[PDB]
Amino acid sequence: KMDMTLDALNFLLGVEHLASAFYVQAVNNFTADDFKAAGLAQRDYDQFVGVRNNEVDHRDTLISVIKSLGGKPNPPCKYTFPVTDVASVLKVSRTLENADKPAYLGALRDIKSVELRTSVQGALSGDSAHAAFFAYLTGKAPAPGPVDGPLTQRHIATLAQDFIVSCPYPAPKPFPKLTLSPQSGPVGTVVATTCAQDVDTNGVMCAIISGNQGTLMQRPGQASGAATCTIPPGVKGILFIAWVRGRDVLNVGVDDSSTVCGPNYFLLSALGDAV
Amino acid sequence: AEKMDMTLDALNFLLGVEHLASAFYVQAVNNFTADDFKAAGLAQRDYDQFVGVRNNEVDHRDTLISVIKSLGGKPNPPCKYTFPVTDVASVLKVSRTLENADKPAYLGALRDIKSVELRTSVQGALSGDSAHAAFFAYLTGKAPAPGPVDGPLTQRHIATLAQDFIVSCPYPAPKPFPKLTLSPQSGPVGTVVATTCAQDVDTNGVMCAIISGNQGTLMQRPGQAATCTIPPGVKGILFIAWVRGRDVLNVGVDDSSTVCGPNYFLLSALGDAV
Repeated sequence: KMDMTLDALNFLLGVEHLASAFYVQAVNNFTADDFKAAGLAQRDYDQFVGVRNNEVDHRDTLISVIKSLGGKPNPPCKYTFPVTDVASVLKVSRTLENADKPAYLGALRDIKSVELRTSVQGALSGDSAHAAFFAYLTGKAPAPGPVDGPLTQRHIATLAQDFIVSCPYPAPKPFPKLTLSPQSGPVGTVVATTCAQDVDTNGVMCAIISGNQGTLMQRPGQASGAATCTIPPGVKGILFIAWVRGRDVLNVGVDDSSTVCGPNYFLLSALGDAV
Repeated sequence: AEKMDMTLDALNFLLGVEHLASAFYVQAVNNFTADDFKAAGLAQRDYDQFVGVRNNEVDHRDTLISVIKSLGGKPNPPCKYTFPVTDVASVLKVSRTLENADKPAYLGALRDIKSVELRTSVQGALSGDSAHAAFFAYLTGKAPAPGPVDGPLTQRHIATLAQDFIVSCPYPAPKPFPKLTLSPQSGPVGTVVATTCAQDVDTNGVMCAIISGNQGTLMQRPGQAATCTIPPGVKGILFIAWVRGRDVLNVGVDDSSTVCGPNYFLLSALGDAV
């Protein structure tokens, strides 16, 4: 009980070390003036500082709680962010918040105290508001679906690996990155998938991981010879797509034992996207 | 089995919440067009997302019905509703009010859901309603993400927040407390808020409860213009209630001393329209 709870909280602290490091640097490097030149109003820059403050609060609270439970808080890792202009700041922000929600939803499975679940659920709700904000600012629907779903710790590491240079402690190990082409679109979109590493693809299936219908398994098609996966009807919200071995894992959002490459995110088109 | 009793009671409570929300958005989408939104200074994509909220809330309702039946419970039917809507400004204010109440509804209910798998599902729906609340905040000039932590309220607290939209229920729904009027109902730390209760309760022993997600409940003796002052250290959305006595330290999860309210208070935040 306590072992699993502290392990989940330290994992969450790793997630918030990464997000708070970004927002702190971004606010130090970009001004309200920079935001207005890029299409954003004063209140949008104000909210960006508010996001920074919220994420520093998430980090600090986790540190304090881990210490109060007798644990040893993970230190920050070393990070790198692919930032050029303000549009890239918004894209990085959206990417981080879109990964941190399934991080929280997965971690909450392992937290075995009612009071700690209430605190962590409360921060998840805050991160969901962040994600809606950055969606709206980048022309995406802020609320594209009814349910956000979980991913495992290693899955989150896979989403975050481009930003993490190294960690001084054994952080969750990522899977190879799965490139998706295109990375957004509506139901029926044929998505070409390529893996960053030469994994064995015998028996590899597409896992479409959706908040509202769970894991949907499909045999990959062909495009180059790249594997393809096709977005099925009925999914809503943000999707994660991964290669998995076999189909004995019924719920890949909570079970990475068969994961081979990915997941990566796919921004499903929704009512609310810019027109 | 106690765990399963508590779980079913929480889910049927959330179904009452989602019957109300889905009834609102289904009617509102039927009564407003993109042209209405455009004339009021909004965009096509804002109307599109409004339709998406309706779809999302219909999904929340239908999911709770399916799960309650799968657990052998009997789903609560809809209550009967009325919504004070005549223009775009009112339809957005009602929307924001509903989503601001439905988040602490989910947060309180999750305390009583005793299955890991059902918590994951219900938490995911809470995440969705948090996105709704952010959207309606932004459209009404409020910060979409005003704080780090959203907090819970009890079932009866949520009934209190929703009572103006509920005409009657055909089953014993949570009973509201009298409404607590707040004036002003928004502002920064230090704002002095005049509080008036809809009924003539005994105010001997009554304290102001300031309920925050990041700090819990802050108790304070009411002032005289009854008033409550927004204290330092709070972040995000607040709820203010009258409580009797000082024995309840966490009002968000304990309504045994509540005597009027809560009502919401939109604490100022970075991201408000300037």
